[PDB]
Amino acid sequence: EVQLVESGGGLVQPGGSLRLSCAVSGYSITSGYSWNWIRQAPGKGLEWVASITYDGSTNYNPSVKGRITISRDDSKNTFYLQMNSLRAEDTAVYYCARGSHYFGHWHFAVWGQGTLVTVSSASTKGPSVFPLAPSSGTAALGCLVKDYFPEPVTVSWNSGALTSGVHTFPAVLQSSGLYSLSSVVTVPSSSLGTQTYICNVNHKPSNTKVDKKVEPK
Amino acid sequence: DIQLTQSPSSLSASVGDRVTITCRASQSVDYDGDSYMNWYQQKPGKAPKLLIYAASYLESGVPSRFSGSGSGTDFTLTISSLQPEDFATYYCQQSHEDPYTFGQGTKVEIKRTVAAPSVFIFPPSDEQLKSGTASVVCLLNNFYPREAKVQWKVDNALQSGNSQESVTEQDSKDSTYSLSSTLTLSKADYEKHKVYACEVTHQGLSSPVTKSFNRGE
Repeated sequence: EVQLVESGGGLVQPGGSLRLSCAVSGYSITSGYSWNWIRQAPGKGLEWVASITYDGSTNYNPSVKGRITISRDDSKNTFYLQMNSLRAEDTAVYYCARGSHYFGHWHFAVWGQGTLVTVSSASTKGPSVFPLAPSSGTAALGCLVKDYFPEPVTVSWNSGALTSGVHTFPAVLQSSGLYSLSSVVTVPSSSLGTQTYICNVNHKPSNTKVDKKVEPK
Repeated sequence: DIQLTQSPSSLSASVGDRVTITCRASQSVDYDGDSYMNWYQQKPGKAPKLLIYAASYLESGVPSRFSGSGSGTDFTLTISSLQPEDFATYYCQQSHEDPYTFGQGTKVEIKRTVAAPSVFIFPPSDEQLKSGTASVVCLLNNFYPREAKVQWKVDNALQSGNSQESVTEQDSKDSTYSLSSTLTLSKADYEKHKVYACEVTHQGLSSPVTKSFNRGE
């Protein structure tokens, strides 16, 4: 099965440069008709910015032309995106995507997971994880991920074993300039003694990974 | 460039109903008998998923309730019968010429029966109080519609300007929403009071439901 895995996202200074990579597995990069980069910013939908065909022909969106370079490395089965002179408007989730050999080519059936590039002059900051202890039927518990920058933070429960009833709320921007979110889950009250609940928090921009157990106070 | 405009911008349809989304291109996307209009489905946190290519061809693996039609500048995406898992933002995309452009997106929500929220209140953890800040969280779980009002009361005193709300996306499992309200206070301000209440008013609730606790009890 073809998989596209992205890396290189995170915080970049205004006027700095980004370097993203899209590692392709289960599929040879030389076999795709084209490999593309597509970014998604809030209020701007989706925007195609760059492409490279199987013969090495490159093409770019005029809205970014002059500060963008898409390249390829067949030996590593990876293609890259390079942008410089970054502006705050370049803040977006960047996707890599494969074109088609059929029906006009430039539609995309295979996508990466997307990585968020934040163009800001502020500093990175790791979050603090606090428990939302249950009261003691259906019980509610969760974790509080407070004061981090920039986005994103991923939260799972019991290394992915617990997914039912999970609600990870979108982050909110506090007046201090730092983000904060919480993740909850509904569990039976009779399970509060016996079942262990651990929220897995990950903030890659600060290299902060925390496993916090939530138990009654 | 070719600009795509979708209509409507959003819609809320009863489950099982027929859904029609239109896309108008500023120029024709026809070429040699084919129409190069494509449709994507994007669910929260996921990359866009290809549904339709060349205006009317169904991508492999996509349920047959999705279909596309149209030619030239006008195109239609049809869901024959809306299912709970079809909650997403839908995009059209032309592949007739570069730069390959997308529509602004159409958010599709499932209209279900009115459901009351399960209200839970969480006192600040002792681990957080050591840092000098208190966060009181009030959870509204699995309700519909998305419209819910929450207001805090600290010793019968209505709070204002010290809370933030975050709403989840519609859950495909039951077409419900979840809301969290986070009351942020300083540790000193938190220790000077006793009763912390969360008052919730919703359409599915005849009388407003209030959950509270006593600090240190």
